[PDB]
Amino acid sequence: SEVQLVQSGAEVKEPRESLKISCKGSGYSFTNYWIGWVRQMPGKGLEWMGIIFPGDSDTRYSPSFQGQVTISADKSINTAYLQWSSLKASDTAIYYCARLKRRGFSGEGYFDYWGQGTLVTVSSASTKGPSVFPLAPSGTAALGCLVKDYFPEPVTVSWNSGALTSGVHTFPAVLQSSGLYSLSSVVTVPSSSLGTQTYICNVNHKPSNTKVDKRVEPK
Amino acid sequence: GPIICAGPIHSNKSADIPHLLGYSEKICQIDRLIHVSSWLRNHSQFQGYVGQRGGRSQVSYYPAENSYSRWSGLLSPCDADWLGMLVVKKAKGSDMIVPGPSYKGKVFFERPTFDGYVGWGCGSGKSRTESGELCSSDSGTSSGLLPSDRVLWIGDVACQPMTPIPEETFLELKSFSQSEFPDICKIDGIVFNQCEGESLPQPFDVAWMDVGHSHKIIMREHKTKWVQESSSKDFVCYKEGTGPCSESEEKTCKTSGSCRGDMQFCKVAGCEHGEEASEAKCRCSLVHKPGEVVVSYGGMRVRPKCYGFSRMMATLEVN
Amino acid sequence: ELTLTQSPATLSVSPGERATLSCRASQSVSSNLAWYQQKPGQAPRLLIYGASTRATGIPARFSGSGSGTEFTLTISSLQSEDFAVYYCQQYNNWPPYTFGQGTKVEIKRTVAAPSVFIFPPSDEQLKSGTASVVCLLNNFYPREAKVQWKVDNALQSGNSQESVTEQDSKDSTYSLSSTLTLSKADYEKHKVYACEVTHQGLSSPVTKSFNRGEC
Ligand SMILES: *[C@@H]1O[C@H](CO)[C@@H](O[C@@H]2O[C@H](CO)[C@@H](O[C@H]3O[C@H](CO)[C@@H](O)[C@H](O)[C@@H]3O)[C@H](O)[C@H]2NC(C)=O)[C@H](O)[C@H]1NC(C)=O
Ligand SMILES: *[C@@H]1O[C@H](CO)[C@@H](O[C@@H]2O[C@H](CO)[C@@H](O)[C@H](O)[C@H]2NC(C)=O)[C@H](O)[C@H]1NC(C)=O
Repeated sequence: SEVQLVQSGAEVKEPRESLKISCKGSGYSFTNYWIGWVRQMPGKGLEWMGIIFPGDSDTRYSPSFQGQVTISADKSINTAYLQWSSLKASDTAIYYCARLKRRGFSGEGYFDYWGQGTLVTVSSASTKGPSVFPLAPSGTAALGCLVKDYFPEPVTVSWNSGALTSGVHTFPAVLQSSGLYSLSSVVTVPSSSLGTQTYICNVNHKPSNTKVDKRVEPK
Repeated sequence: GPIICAGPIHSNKSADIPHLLGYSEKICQIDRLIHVSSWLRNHSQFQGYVGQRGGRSQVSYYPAENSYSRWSGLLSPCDADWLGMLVVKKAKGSDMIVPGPSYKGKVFFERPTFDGYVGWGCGSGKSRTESGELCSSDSGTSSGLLPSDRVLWIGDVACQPMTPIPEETFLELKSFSQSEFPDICKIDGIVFNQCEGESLPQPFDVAWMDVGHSHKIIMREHKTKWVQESSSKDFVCYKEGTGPCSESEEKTCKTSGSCRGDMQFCKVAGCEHGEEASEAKCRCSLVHKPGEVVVSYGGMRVRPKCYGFSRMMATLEVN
Repeated sequence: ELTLTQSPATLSVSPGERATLSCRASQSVSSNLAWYQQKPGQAPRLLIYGASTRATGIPARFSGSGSGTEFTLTISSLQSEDFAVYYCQQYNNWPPYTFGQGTKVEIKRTVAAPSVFIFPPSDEQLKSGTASVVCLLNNFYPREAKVQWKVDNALQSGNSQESVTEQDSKDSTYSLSSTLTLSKADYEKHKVYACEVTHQGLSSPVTKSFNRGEC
């Protein structure tokens, strides 16, 4: 047996809702190692949040998170926990648990095994299918589709029902301040095909069971 | 995936096709199906290109479950033609089209024949009928910037630089083939055994090798062995994201030991890494294939020019 | 009073070369320094602990050196899986577990200028009461680019968002979208919408523009 930390699945919550996420340790003596939690906000680095020693439930928090979160453990089921009484929009991030490995009396240990991470999304929005708008053109030309105001992730975008894949850029969704996602998908095409070739973007949003085919035409 | 170059996104059908002297430059044209495009333009007055977006890796094969197409570095007959190793000749009315492939909508298809390699093209705005016998007008092909699935390569085939054998070895191979297929009369209209009464021509799937003489050696019982020999043609030279190196750059990389390379290139031809004031320099890396194939047949070992399993048309003895 | 400064923020390097990443602590942390690797879409993993001890199962091409304040992670010959983000971490002093801000190791290629396009809002979006103007920078390198929105020459701030692709698998470039969003009413009180792009591949900044309701 090897050390494994398995975290719970992705969460979608509203602001001021409570949330408890979990990290189950296996392959080692659970009571004898600190477990830490690490936050990664979208497109940012790593921030240590706190640690718990499951043997006696002693906890230590970063000053940045002290009083903002609670870390707990249940040694009867080899699970550590991270929880919020009331979420804010700015808690949207990936949260990793990790096991601390201590060697001697000189330092504080390093994180030797990591969970796979739990995505937490905080928005006041409810499930909603996207509006699809043409990015009309405009050697080569560019055209595309603006996939706006959907929730939650993900949408899938194809062009001409998958016949067109090379030269496509589908950008990462951005979570807008409205709590809805937006993205664009663009493709490079010959100018001479503008008017003789049909370009259709197929947008599928499974959480809302919506499919939209949008023909993108010049002018 | 490609040997060097991702699939082309051409912008117009009138762009010229330059002759390139470097090996890696030729490989990049091959990756982009510029060689099949050039064939169509020369022989059918086709305008434009095949392989738009998809490139060589998205070509259609018959049969569709195709072993050697999994190795981007194994050469098809069209590939080898572009490299000057053989000629895919324009089909005549006498060349027989094999049943089996899905010919409808194809703009180019090619098969090995008993004595060579034959291609069938379509002119501008046309594609093949369901039987493959005729070209008919096809509005889907009007742009002249056509996808790779309009190109059909028939057979599971690998071509490679050949070690030539003397005529004496060819004639003993040829006699061994005759003894293994005593019921065949003609293949692709070429006399194989002497016959009087014969069947009509029939689709015939067979293993074969081209050993550089008047016709192929077809084989029932045979053995193959693949060995990676790390010759200079087993490597390509390029810069990341920007395509193949020039002919003189490639020659420097493969003679002086001073270029960047993957591990097998360092191990064989020498490499140098770091540092640089600016700009990435050329890198050479091993082409993805099992190696060079050696065929054991009739008590002989041969390194053929091409080796494959494909469909030809054969007549059988009637008595 | 305890910072970990990683340099450079982005290390552009060619496959097969040696890469050197540095971490400087604002005060000595002895040898209690760890290095983590985060591959795209994956959780971080330990590479080096104790400044120089390679973790179990980590490839031999990774090594760490240093003690006190100046630390190095060296990759002796870069493989394709090594293009990732690397983080250093201090576990000597409280508050422990300070992370560096990360060094992205990316594939080096010649400078490529963006192809720039601007897209006005569609009639269909305008009849929904909002207007999004999209500016596309396609297939450029390096990643650093400046995109500024001008609404009849007035520079815009706060009403725009950028999104960038990952370095492309085949040609090693980036692409970027910038989206300016306005209410329909705000859209209709201005005439000239312009995207201005600065990039090393351009001898001078490039502006793409349109006039509301004209073509
Ligand atoms: C379509 O027609 C093209 C024109 O005939 C033909 O290109 C010719 O290809 C040959 C063989 O590769 C080249 O031959 C010589 O090229 C250099 C000199 O530039 C010599 O050093 C070589 O040793 C070689 O003998 C021709 O240069 C080239 N001609 C032109 C005008 O490009 C294509 O091969 C044809 N397409 C197909 C698929 O066969
Ligand atoms: C067809 O496309 C080719 C390839 O883009 C064009 O050739 C390029 O033309 C531009 C100017 O438009 C030059 O700056 C490039 O150097 C050319 N590249 C090559 C490889 O020749 C060609 O002009 C296009 N044909 C038409 C009629 O527009």
